[PDB]
Amino acid sequence: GFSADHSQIAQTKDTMFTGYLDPVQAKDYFAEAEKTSIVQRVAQKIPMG
Amino acid sequence: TVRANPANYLGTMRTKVATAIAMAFDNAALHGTNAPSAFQGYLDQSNKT
Amino acid sequence: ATGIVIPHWTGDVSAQWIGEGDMKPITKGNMTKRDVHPAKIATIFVASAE
Amino acid sequence: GLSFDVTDQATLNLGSQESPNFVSLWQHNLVAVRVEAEYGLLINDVNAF
Amino acid sequence: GLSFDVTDQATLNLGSQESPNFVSLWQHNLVAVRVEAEYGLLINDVNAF
Repeated sequence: GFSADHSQIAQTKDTMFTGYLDPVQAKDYFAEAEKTSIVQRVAQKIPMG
Repeated sequence: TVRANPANYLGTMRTKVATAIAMAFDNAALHGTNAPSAFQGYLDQSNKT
Repeated sequence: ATGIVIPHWTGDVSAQWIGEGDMKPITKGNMTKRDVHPAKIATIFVASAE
Repeated sequence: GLSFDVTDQATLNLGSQESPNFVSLWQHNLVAVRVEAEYGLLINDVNAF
Repeated sequence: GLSFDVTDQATLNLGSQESPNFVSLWQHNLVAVRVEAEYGLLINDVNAF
């Protein structure tokens, strides 16, 4: 159970490995399902030009 | 650190230690720096300059 | 007919959140054997051969 | 020749033989590589240089 | 996933880093099992509860 940059043991905590341990990128999981308009859910949709 | 093997650190160490062992033999034979008691003489002992 | 033995568990097994190169804890379980033996229930009823 | 061993369950003294500081490579999550070689040297007359 | 290793050869500390108490599994005819799992967690906004 050791410091980062300990003199005898190599760890992923150590500053010498900076930039080799890059996270994977992912979707915005904290976004809710996208807000459609509520009037369009109750009013009648019709053909238009 | 073994699971990730960042920058091939584990392969690189196995090359650097071999050079450290070659340098240790040269320094022991020329300058007698840390030589074992079983080595008989080193070149820096000469009384000629 | 011999009965049954049940090894009832009673131990608080445990685990800990741990950093890289930290020391892991040591743990132990606990038990108590319980046993079940069958018993008879029985009755007789009687009538004339007629 | 130069020789290598790897272990995940030996125990190492991080201190000195006179002043121990043991670490289990298994109870902490560690792996160690051990490297060893063997040389002999004689210089017959160090005043010949 | 949840992972298991078993050893008859390790040495364990039964105390702590501040007050060691080692036992050799191999000299005492003991066996040990090491259990490990790995997880990540994030709460976006703790003020939401």
